[PDB]
Amino acid sequence: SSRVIVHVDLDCFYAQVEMISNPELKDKPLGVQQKYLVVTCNYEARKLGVKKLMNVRDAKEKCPQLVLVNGEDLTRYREMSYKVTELLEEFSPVVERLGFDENFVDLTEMVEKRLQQLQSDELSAVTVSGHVYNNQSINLLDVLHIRLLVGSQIAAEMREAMYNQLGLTGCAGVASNKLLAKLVSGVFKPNQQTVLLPESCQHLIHSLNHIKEIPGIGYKTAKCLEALGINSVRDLQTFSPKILEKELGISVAQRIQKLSFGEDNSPVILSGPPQSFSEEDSFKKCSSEVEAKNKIEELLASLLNRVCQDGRKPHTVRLIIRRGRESRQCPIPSHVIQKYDVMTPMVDILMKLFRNMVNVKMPFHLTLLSVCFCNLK
DNA sequence: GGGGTCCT
DNA sequence: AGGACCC
Ligand SMILES: Nc1ccn([C@H]2C[C@H](O)[C@@H](COP(=O)(O)OP(=O)(O)OP(=O)(O)O)O2)c(=O)n1
Ligand SMILES: [Mg+2]
Ligand SMILES: [Mg+2]
Ligand SMILES: [Mg+2]
Repeated sequence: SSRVIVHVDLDCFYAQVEMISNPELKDKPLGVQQKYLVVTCNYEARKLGVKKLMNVRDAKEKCPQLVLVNGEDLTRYREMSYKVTELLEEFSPVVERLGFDENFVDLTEMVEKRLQQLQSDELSAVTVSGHVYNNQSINLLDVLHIRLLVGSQIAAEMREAMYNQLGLTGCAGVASNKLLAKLVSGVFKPNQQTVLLPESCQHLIHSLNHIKEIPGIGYKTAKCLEALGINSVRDLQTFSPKILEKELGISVAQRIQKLSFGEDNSPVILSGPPQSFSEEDSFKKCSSEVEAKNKIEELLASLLNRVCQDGRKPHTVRLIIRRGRESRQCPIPSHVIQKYDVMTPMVDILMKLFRNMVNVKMPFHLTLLSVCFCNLK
């Protein structure tokens, strides 16, 4: 059966939140700073040369009058992240999150109802909100076109609600699966929406240049295909299956080629509460158990705060180390789930993990350490 | 780089 | 426990 999915994408997320936080930035070109970088920035400041994920030095050299705020505390950001998700769940319960500023909702059932309450008379009255991709002419006699136009209206409603109620602007993409919804949502930015009719499905996939532009084909898989002389969507569309299956495995091969055609049958998953929490830290060198201890203490500190709130409790903790990652994990003892000291017993366990994984007696060098709580009940 | 999902 | 993807 034919679905109707909507993808929602918040214009420069962290950027938006900062302004909404300190109005005294609305007028001013702005970049959120993570360490030495500018990971996002408002559109006002995009005009002056700035680009996502750019070096802060080059930044000001590109825009002397560039404000800077710190988005190394992702705390303000995820409150909004979930306010957005909750706002949308009120529409349809099934809402899939992707990162902090992206949402998928399945509108198929909500659309059928709107129509199953639409007098056969006013059927021609149905119209579109936002852009129709490739300016493709509407065909109202084609039920599929009808179910998608409604789709656009709900999206327009959702985008207005986000704005009126949360003050956030965003883009929307309405198509027949998550893949196309995602791709069509960025055709018109910022703060605008685009819908995709099926007859223009092939135009959209071919508009893509590098093969790694399709959601799902990431770093590894690209280099795999780039090696095979596969660079375009048509290259991939036309490549031999069997050779791909041999080279990528039947699981991947089958899926990612379907993707080259714009076929995606994966469902909108309900995300609900966060399955896990974590804090990260990378760096040039770390050759001591003791300073590992210091880091491991900090991270532990930061986590205990969210892990605190939430509600439900974590029943497993893990340790991750980059020297290519590797991890260890074990249940947290029953008496530990109890909040009045909790630190020292934790670092004790963590160190135990950090020692069976590493040979301390000998020299060692990590560029990254993480701590993760999960298995929440 | 710095969170989080899922497949296996 | 590790590997891939997403942002
Ligand atoms: N590898 C990455 C990718 C992005 N981000 C951060 C910066 C963004 O604020 C947020 C989501 O990235 P997006 O691709 O969604 O960018 P925006 O929605 O912020 O920008 P745009 O206005 O161009 O859509 O996550 C990050 O830290 N690490
Ligand atoms: Mg995005
Ligand atoms: Mg966006
Ligand atoms: Mg990709």
